[PDB]
Amino acid sequence: ISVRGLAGVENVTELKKNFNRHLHFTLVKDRNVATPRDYYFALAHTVRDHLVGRWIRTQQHYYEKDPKRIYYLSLEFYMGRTLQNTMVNLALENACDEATYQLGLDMEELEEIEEDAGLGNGGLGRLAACFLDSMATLGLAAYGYGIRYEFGIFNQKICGGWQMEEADDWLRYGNPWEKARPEFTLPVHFYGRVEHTSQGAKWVDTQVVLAMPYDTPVPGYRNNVVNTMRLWSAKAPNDFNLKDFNVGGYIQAVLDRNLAENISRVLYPNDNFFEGKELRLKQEYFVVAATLQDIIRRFKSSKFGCRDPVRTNFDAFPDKVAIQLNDTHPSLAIPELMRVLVDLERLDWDKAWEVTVKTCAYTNHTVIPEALERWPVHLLETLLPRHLQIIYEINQRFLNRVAAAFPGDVDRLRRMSLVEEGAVKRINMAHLCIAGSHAVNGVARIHSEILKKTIFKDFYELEPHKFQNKTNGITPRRWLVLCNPGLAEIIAERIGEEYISDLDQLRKLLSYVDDEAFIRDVAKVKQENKLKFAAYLEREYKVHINPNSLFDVQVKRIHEYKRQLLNCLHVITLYNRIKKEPNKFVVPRTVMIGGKAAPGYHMAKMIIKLITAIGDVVNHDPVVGDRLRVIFLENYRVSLAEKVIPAADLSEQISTAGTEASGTGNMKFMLNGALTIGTMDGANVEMAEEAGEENFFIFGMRVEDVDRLDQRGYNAQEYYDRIPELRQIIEQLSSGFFSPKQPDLFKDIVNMLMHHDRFKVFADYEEYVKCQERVSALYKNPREWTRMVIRNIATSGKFSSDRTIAQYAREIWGVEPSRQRLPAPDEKIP
Amino acid sequence: ISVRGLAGVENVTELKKNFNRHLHFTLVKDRNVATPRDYYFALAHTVRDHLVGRWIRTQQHYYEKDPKRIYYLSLEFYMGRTLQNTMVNLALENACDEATYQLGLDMEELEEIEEDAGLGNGGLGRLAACFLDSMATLGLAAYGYGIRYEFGIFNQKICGGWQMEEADDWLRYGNPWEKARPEFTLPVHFYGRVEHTSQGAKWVDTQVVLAMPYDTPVPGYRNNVVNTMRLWSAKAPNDFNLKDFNVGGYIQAVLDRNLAENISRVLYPNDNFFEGKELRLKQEYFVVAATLQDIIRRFKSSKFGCRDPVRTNFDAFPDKVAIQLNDTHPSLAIPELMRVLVDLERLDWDKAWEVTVKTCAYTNHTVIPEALERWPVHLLETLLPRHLQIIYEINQRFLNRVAAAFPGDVDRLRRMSLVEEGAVKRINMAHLCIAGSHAVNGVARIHSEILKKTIFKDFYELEPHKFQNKTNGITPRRWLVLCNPGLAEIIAERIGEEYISDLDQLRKLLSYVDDEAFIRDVAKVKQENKLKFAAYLEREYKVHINPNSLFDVQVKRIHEYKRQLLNCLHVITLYNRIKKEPNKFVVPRTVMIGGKAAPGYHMAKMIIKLITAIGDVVNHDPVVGDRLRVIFLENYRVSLAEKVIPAADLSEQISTAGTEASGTGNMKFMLNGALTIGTMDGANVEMAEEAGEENFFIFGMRVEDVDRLDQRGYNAQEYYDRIPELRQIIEQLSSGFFSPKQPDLFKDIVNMLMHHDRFKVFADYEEYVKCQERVSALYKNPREWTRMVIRNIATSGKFSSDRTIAQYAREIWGVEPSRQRLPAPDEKIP
Ligand SMILES: O=C1N[C@@]2(O[C@H](CO)[C@@H](O)[C@H](O)[C@H]2O)C(=O)N1O
Ligand SMILES: O=C1N[C@@]2(O[C@H](CO)[C@@H](O)[C@H](O)[C@H]2O)C(=O)N1O
Ligand SMILES: *Cc1c(COP(=O)(O)O)cnc(C)c1O
Ligand SMILES: *Cc1c(COP(=O)(O)O)cnc(C)c1O
Repeated sequence: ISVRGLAGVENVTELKKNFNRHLHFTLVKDRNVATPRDYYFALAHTVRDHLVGRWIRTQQHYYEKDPKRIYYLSLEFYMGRTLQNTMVNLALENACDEATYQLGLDMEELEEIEEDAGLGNGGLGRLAACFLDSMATLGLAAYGYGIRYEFGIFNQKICGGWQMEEADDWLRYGNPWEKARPEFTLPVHFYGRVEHTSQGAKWVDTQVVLAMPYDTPVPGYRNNVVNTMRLWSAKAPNDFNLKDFNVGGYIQAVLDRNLAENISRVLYPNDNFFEGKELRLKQEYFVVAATLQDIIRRFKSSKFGCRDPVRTNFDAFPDKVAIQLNDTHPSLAIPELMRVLVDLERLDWDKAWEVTVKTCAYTNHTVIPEALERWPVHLLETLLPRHLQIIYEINQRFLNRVAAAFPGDVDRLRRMSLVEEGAVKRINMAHLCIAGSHAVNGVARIHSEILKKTIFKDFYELEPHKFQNKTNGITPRRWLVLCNPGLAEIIAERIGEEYISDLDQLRKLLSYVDDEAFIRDVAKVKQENKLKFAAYLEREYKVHINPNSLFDVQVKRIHEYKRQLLNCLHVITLYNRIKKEPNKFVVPRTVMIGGKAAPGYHMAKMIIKLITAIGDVVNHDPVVGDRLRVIFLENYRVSLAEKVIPAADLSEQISTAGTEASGTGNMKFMLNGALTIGTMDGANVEMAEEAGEENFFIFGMRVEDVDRLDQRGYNAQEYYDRIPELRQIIEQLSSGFFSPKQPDLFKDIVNMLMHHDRFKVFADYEEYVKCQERVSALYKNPREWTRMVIRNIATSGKFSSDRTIAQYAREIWGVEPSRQRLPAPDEKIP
Repeated sequence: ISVRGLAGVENVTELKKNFNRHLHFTLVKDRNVATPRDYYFALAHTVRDHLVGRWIRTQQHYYEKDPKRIYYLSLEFYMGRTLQNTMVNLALENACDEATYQLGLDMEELEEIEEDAGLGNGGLGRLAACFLDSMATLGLAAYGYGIRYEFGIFNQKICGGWQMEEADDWLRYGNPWEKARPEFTLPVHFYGRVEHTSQGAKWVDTQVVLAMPYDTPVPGYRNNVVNTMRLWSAKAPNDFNLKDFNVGGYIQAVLDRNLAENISRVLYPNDNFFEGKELRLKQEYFVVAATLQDIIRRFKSSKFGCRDPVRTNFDAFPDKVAIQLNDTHPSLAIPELMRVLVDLERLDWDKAWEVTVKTCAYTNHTVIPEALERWPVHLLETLLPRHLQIIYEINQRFLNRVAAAFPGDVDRLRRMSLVEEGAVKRINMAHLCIAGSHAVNGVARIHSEILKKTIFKDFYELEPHKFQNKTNGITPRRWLVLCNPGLAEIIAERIGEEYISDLDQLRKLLSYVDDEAFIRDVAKVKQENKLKFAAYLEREYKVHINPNSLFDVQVKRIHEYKRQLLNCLHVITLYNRIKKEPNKFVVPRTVMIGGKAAPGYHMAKMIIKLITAIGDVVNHDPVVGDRLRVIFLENYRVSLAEKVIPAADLSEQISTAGTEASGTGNMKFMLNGALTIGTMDGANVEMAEEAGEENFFIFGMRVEDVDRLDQRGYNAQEYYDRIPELRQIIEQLSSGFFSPKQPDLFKDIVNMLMHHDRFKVFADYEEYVKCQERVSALYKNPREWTRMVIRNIATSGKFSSDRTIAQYAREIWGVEPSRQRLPAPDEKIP
């Protein structure tokens, strides 16, 4: 059937009875009233059963051996569905497929019922998920720590061409994967004030919110290792949240508990944008405060909570603990770690600081200013008074270090301050992370360099040793084996299976680049993938597409810097050219654009309306026929990504050079047999460098060109004046060609494009369509297109998160990865 | 060990492995980190396993045979713990005891970990629970329908002698008994307006709240029948509760979902008191609207949703459905049933009314005015506009019936109206229930008569056939076998086990009234029970009592009509007499008073402070010694009741004649070997009538005496003037003898007692202490005290809820009870 494992005689039989056990005893249903949803759950529970055994021994193991522990703090974990992934990592896919078949059910139909764990916005959240999978696969004693939002990223609905947001009640029917651990609930404080008494400061008169942990298992790939992802939930204490007496109402007191519990209610839907709301800050401290207590508790036990030097010496803390900050969201972990060490454990400042810096590491994910976290002091002042005092003290000492290194450099001092003066004083979380971490890293080579040359230049001059790079990657398991079993099979037919946990081995495929059979096969799976997607489209969304056309897709969050608008201009151009010479042949294309716009991002929501507007015109023009279709992919999410990417021919990664930190969707497309048209931005540079620029469609300004243009000054009018095709499009928008009933509907877009384009869309227009012509040319030559594909796929190895994690492990955490199978799952009950 | 069933070889082995299965796979724990709470859950899950098989066949059975269905609507279901009760009804107690013993655990210690299902205030809620157990035991196709509050009755804490309320988070660690059924979620409407168009009225522009059902199994006693208790939970729709666009904030929209979900958040803590809050009304319509849709759906399927006359003829509705209204809380079911039938199904008014009246039955639970539900019209007008129109129409037609029966009786007309004029117009829910039901019943003979003679006299004259009586009862399973296995064993040793489901058989114990062995045994278990309780007291609450003294206990909600105050006066009297003649012998007593006071009931909270105040003085007077102890039983609840009642010697049921509808605690004490001192009120009358007045300690005014006194006019001063002992107590309170630091602390109590005692406490004082002397006299003669006990126990049979339910079944529902064992639980998987 494929290499989804063995469909053993004994195990298929075993699976079936357990499926029935759960349908009866767990779901309390009988075959006569069970619905597909019930069947999905019976299975989920049956599969979940197979990894609890391993989960328990893994955790027990780490307790015995006591290795250095890795704590990945992130406010986002974009997990997606987990049924299939679990079957794959446990080599259960074929057995389950067989068993469910014998039970008369279609496993695939059941998998579609699982809701997505959308506790993330996009790239940042998904990276965290891929990392977790890789850390488990590499045998690291790692724990993912986050917030268990009851409402993840909103579900996107397109009404009249507009995006409509609606709550994502992913827990409505329950989550068979998590395990509530109410017995490990911890308290978290807010507000209050600071008392300075005799021997130390005291954080007093605080409001308490409880943090209840929920554990979700993270299985490594076929190595019997199952790590843990701990998500915190906010719960109100039953005392003060009722006990603070003297009139108000008993009923009201109980109803008001949903005020402390609102902390973990919903994820903020912003991608690459900072919103200074109190609720957000509360979420940030919540996950940090709770997690740290859990980290220290585990440390106090270790082998110190037995003997060792005997005396809670936190000197070995950094030798046993490593906490990675996914962006600045969990930045409060630094001043919080100090608070505990200094205020509670009573360590001297300097000893505490040394420990803190040695255990903390920060990862930066963007360079755009509006995404940078700068919290107003009055907020920190009210909500976390002691933390503010600690930050000021950290700042004081840090600046003193600077002054001593650059005597007289007074401007440098204000520039590096963690505190920003002005309208309102703010705290620059990024400066905080750099100062309190022993390593700061970028997510792509170019991005990392930009940090050193630009944004954090002063910091780099002060401590050049801190700065590193760790190019992002993706998991070959979910992003290849899971979503594209067809391609994975033919690859395995030639080079084996060892590449799933050693993607570098894909290079061996280079020697089949001229293989007639392979070329035919690679081309076959892609054709099958396009047919399956074209079907899914009519199934769930309804209104036909042509599977023979070039599948041109751009899927990622909607942003001005991602330039979906640039993609739009090309589409309209294609349309106009066809309308000019109707009977001229052109390579058919189905351009698919999908992504979510943050609710408050007006421009982004305007662009979505534009895309659908274009499709309304283009898709109903009889002269165009099936040569050009414009489709907006609704509710783009992980599960949807697993469907389009494998069916894509052309991957669009066209951000303005220097704005996309790295990108990961690009990597997903490269590994699944799609060719990339893009700019020298983020990881695109390393991808082309890996596959050879001849096998990539690069175009547009490089970073330097962008800067040159900024010195000069960007004037869009020039481009409007010198390019008729471009002018023609702008006037079409301006006159309502795409919005008849509302002629001025797109005035904001035009106005912006002509007068305030921060991302110079026009500057890359010419080189973009020219480049687009080159890909159409190559598509006309199937054999050569496929050979170029084989060059990309065979060379994507470097982009596996296993590589990235191995680097973090060695160069930052100080731990050695291991592909050693944990001693089976075997029963055991001590 | 006892008759808690057989500890079979095969089953104890089977139990143990399943216990382990759950500890591992369900709880995801290993023996090395498992805590008592974990062990309790492993067991709970293991036990729950044994009744899902029976649960499924029971429900399937009712689907095949299609009998008349009984729907018990109540806003309260005071369930308590359910582990032990389930073991008892399934004959699993000894096997589980053995198995857990072999696993090295103390079952009793684990049972104490289970949280109480406190979804009730007191008597009314507990009755519902006992009924459910009896309906299952009698093989009725009955369903308990209610609200799944996430916060039940508050947990009571005594701080400085005062009651402190704190949220009862009973779901904190989960509820292993319930089964969420999100797939059966129903919509419920609120607000909106009424459109009258061509063919009918339409309820429009309503706000929607979803109702999610949760099923809890209700096992009959050893008959393999497992009925269902369906509790609704409020859930917000994800559309409009987000989709009603045009600014407000996406985050705020999501946080605001906890506004529609507040409906099922908390139970109103009022007992015998009406609070006209909108939230309460919302809870009432919520449970009614959801339940009815479920009732009709089930009906539409029946055997009509196949063939029959073919044409949704609701003529057979009453032959297939019976809905019992537990008090007026679910009264909206009447106008709602009409709404559906008339508005949606399109039946003519008269046909709809005939059906409604024929399927609805109302049970009244109190006669005090402040407990009567009278909803302001402006509230119904805003929240349920169509229902108001229906009520007015029901009223119109009803009054027309009255006018026709009593021509010219204009005062009768305004008296019987469902609508009450005055300050604000109100709707008398009680009048509504009488008019729309085919039967109205009281809960005790005297209470039922009072309804006919007083409160509902006019209604009785109009339709004398509607009025009946159904004396309350309690379940012998939980209230005897479960809480007093010792007494149950010795009874079974002589007369067998058939009495557990046929309590009348207890009469056979009369012939052992002179049996020397029995007398010794009955006396022995009571001594063991008192020793166990005296221990529990020092264990969990700490501060000693004497197990040789008379256990004088009064446990029930705190009310002015229950007269805990009268009990207080006696206690102080005993104290004063001892202080007068220290070296005179008196029968030692431990008087225990416990109960919860509604948060807003100032007087009730004042009485609690008084009780503790008395104990502070009495319990620390060296001259008193161990002859007199005053203890306030904290957080009285079902689980606590199961501990005190079996250890009680004297049961206090001293309400003012005519105020306690029936009472059930009284019955609990009678069946557990305690003697009763009380007034001729509620079921007390029937109890003494059953055991013979010579075996009861009756005292005080009868109902007639109370009325005579009211004609005359009640003046407390008289009693104050003629009784020195009484005067002495009042002046002690007035001068701060019991409240040194705050001398005027009890001025409200004294003031009330002297000037506004609605329950004439003073009027029964003399006869009460005199009577109390008689019980002390009898306690001095162990042999005779025990013989009188045997007379009570042997004669309590009539007070089993099996008797009550059998009467409801035959005289109201039109169904025949059956003690037929359902065809085993045996596997089966069709
Ligand atoms: O704030 C960010 N930064 C992002 O991080 C991702 C993972 O590092 C990068 O691949 C992406 O290029 C960057 O924009 C991202 O997707 N979001 O939301
Ligand atoms: O409103 C009432 N009515 C009550 O109903 C119980 C069950 O019918 C009766 O036994 C009790 O006497 C009556 O007060 C009760 O306990 N509450 O709260
Ligand atoms: C991988 C992924 C992303 C990131 O895409 P980029 O192209 O790097 O912005 C965002 N959303 C989903 C659902 C993804 O799977
Ligand atoms: C039985 C019971 C009641 C009712 O007691 P009465 O004496 O009838 O008022 C109230 N609370 C609990 C916990 C009970 O078990």
